[PDB]
Amino acid sequence: LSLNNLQNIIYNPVIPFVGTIPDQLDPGTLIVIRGHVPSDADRFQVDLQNGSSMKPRADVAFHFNPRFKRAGCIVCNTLINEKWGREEITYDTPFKREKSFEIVIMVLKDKFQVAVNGKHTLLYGHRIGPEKIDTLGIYGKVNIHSIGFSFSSHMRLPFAARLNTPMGPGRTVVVKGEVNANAKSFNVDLLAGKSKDIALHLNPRLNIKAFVRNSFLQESWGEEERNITSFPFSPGMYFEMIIYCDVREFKVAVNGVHSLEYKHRFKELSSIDTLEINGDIHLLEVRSW
Ligand SMILES: OC[C@H]1O[C@@H](O[C@H]2[C@H](O)[C@@H](O)[C@H](O)O[C@@H]2CO)[C@H](O)[C@@H](O)[C@H]1O
Ligand SMILES: OC[C@H]1O[C@@H](O[C@H]2[C@H](O)[C@@H](O)[C@H](O)O[C@@H]2CO)[C@H](O)[C@@H](O)[C@H]1O
Repeated sequence: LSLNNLQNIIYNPVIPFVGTIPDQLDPGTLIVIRGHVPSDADRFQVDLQNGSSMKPRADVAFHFNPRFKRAGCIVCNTLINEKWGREEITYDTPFKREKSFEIVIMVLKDKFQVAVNGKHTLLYGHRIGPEKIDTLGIYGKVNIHSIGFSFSSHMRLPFAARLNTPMGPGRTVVVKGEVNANAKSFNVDLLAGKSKDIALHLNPRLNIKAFVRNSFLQESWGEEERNITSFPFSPGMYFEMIIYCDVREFKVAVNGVHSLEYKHRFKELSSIDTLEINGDIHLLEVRSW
C-alpha cells in the first residue's frame, strides 16, 4: 500500500537518473513512482533496463514514455540490440502538465501492469525476461519526488500502522509470515494511538514454547495469561494469524485453527487504532478488515 510495504525507497534523484534496482523484479513486485510534470514538459520516460551501458545503449525491457501534445498519450516499447519494437500507444493520458502523480508499476509473470493515480492505465506484455531487468532509468522533463519498491520478499521491521477503520466488534486483523529458523520470540500489538498503551499484546515465545499475551495499561504491564491447549508456533513455520474482535474478547486463530481468547481489559474498542509487529519473523502481509 503506502510505506510499511517498501524494502527500499529513494528520494529526489537527479534527472537523468540511472540506478540499480536493489532486488529482482519478481512477479508481484511493485514499483511506485511519485513526482510531478513541469509546466514546459514535452515528454519524459521510465525505462526498466538490462544494465546501464550507453554504448551500445543498454537494452530497455520496458520503455514507459508519457508524451504531452494535443492528444496526450503514453508510448510503450522495447529496445533490443539498439532497435525499437512494436510501438504501443495508450491515449487519454492520465498525466498532465503542472500536476503531480503516482505511478504504480506491478510486475506480473507475463506482463507489466501500470496504474496512475489509482486508475488502471495499460498492460505491457513481457518481451524480455524480467529476471534480466536490473536498472531503472528516468529521463526527460519530469520531477521525481520518490521511487519505492515492494518485492515479493518479506516486509521490513518494525511494522507500525494505524488501522484504516477503528477497532470494534466484527473487525478483523490477519497477519501472515514465517517464524525465523532460529526465532526466540515476536509480538503483535494493538495499541490505543494517543494513550500509547497496549490493548492486546500477542507475544509467542519459541524458546519457552509459550504464548504470552497481556495488556499494557497506565504505563504498566498487567497479569499475564499463557494458558493454552497447544503452542501454535514453531521456529521456521509459515503462519497466518487472525485476530478477530468480538464484544467480550479477542478471538485468535493460527493456520485455520482457534488458539485462544482474550477478554477485553481496554473497553474503549474504538480507541484501539494502531497495529505494531516486531520480533523474530519474516512479516509477509498485514490485513485489517
Ligand atoms: O517506439 C518507442 C520510441 O519511439 C521513438 O519515436 C518514434 C515515433 O513515435 C514515430 O512516430 C517515428 O516514426 O519513429 C520514431 C522512432 O521509432 C522515440 O524517439 C524513442 O525515444 C522511443 O520513444
Ligand atoms: O506481559 C507481557 C510482557 O512480558 C515481559 O516479560 C516479562 C516475563 O514475561 C516474565 O516472566 C518476567 O519475569 O518478567 C518480564 C518483564 O518484562 C516482556 O518484557 C514484555 O515485552 C511483555 O511481553
